Amino acid sequence: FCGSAMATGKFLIAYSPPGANPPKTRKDAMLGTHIIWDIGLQSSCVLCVPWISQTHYTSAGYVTCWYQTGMIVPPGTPNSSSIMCFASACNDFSVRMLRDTPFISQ
Amino acid sequence: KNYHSRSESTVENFLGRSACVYMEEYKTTDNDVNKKFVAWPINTKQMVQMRRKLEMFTYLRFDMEVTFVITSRQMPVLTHQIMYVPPGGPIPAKVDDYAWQTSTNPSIFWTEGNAPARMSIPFISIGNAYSNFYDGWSNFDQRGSYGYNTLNNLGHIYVRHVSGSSPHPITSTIRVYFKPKHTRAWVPRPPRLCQYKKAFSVDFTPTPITDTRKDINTVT
Amino acid sequence: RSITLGNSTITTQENVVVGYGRWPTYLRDDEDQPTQPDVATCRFYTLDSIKWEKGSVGWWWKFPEALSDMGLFGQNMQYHYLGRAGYTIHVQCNASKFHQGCLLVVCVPEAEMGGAVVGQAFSATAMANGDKAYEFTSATQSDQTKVQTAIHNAGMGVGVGNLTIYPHQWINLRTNNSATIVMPYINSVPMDNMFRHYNFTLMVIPFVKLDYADTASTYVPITVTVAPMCAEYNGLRLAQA
Repeated sequence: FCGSAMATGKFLIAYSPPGANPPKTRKDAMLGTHIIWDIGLQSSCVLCVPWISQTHYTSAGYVTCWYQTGMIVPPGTPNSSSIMCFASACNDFSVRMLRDTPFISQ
Repeated sequence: KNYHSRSESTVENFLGRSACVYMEEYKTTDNDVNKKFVAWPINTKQMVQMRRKLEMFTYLRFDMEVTFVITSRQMPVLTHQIMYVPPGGPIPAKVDDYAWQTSTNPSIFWTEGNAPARMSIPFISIGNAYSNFYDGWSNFDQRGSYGYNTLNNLGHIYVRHVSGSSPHPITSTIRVYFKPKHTRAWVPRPPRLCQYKKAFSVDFTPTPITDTRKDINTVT
Repeated sequence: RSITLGNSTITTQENVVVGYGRWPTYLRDDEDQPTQPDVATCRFYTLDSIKWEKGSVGWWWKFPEALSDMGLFGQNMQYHYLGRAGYTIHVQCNASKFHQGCLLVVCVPEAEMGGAVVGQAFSATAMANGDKAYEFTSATQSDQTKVQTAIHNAGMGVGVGNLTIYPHQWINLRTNNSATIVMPYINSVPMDNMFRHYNFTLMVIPFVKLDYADTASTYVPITVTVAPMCAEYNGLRLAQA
């Protein structure tokens, strides 16, 4: 969370397994795997996600996030904030068989 | 005045007091079979003072004792059948029937001119304590009676005048005294602050918290 | 700092007020009547978030009817007959330092509540109806099919100031912001049907109204998180010869 130093609130970062459908309500989301990320006492939530495979519709996990309390601010503070997101390859990955990129064309 | 210490505030000798709970009359001869005997479901929610004391606890476990004071007015000695029907027993619906002759109903026979009749009912219930308050329903469809369970039920005392072939035209008056013994209490609860409106409900009308004074700074 | 509690969901928070100094515990700690402890029930079933507005009076949730539609716990109530459970309730609100207010988080065991009209009956949908925060109201209630709901007598006729007997924790916004009440199982029968009987009722009562100054958020979100601990049920299989 990159925002004001006076804002507080809660979020429900929810994870759906590969086969599972994305939840359609906050209530549905809460039944699954969920982390209640407190913006007041933390400002970084790290989620190691397993079962990441090539899959060459498709079975894929889903990460959703839901309001739980909303953003609460005291007087003289902006009415907007933002959340940035990062991604990595964790402890180890394994890659097999070279192929050319389908990006930059010859 | 001096300090010292106490031991008059223990639960046992707080709630354990003999107090009148029921008074009724009956006439042996009349045109109403209802009035030829006395019925009395045992409960402690009729005397307002006694009720308020016991309701400062949620669960109570005690074995009571019941003493009867019977007087009679208009020649020879007169005897009284003081029967106790326990929960799920047969109850008489009229004077003289097989329910009086039931041998599973503990029945005192006391004749006048002797020290008062007494017996000590034990702790009946299949629960592990009577519960003053119940926050539930009688069925799981939740359409039944509210705030009533059958595990706090106590029997009935039926009093009749043992008579010959043709009774006298006497009339008697009974008074019942009730006293817990070996009381134990679990979970305390705030005192009542409203006047009772029903003998079984917890119904009330809102009332102010406390009496008012002229000003916050004013104290005399 | 932040003692991250994990069960199967995570709740980050940072005193415990035990109900009467008794922690939830199995009945086995004490054939004909076998029991089946379900150990997968516990996890944080976070309820809906009520808004503490300036003009509000108070709120109550009947247990265990609040968790009647919540996952596995909800399912077991339908399947099984007799069951007993204890609860760890975390009531947390989030507010700044320009907000002033006071709350009384109190767990009241067996609260029978009288009708709005004396000598009338009301339906079960007037006390509980899934997960809803029923609202106490100022003055009297004249709706016949409602509960009395007068805040000053707490809807029981006992006086609201005296509710401090029951295991309670005060959330004064000035200092702390969290209340943890660990309620054990209290009943006069070892285990009971979980539809008929509402074991206890959680009440949150604002004793000082919220004043938020000017151009600040006009509500303080109060979230209730309930984890059923040490839940036991009845066996569903036959005994040996």
